[PDB]
Amino acid sequence: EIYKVLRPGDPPAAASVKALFEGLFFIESRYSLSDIGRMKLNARLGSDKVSK
DNA sequence: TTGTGTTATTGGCGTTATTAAGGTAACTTGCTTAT
Repeated sequence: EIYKVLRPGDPPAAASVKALFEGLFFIESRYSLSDIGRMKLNARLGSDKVSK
């Protein structure tokens, strides 16, 4: 369903969207917070139990 | 004023440098481009 939103009128596949999503937020060379987003989120939530 | 000397051009010629056309047979198979 997400893959429809991102690419409308694009017939989905089996082993394609599995790359799309996990590359949308979960690729170290595609998305980052660079020591600041991490700290400003941790302190905002307290959860040191996530690696800063 | 009429003779003998240029000339300026102007279609023909060739010459060739430049442009266009075509052909290889080891196997090769679906981005998305990012306030």
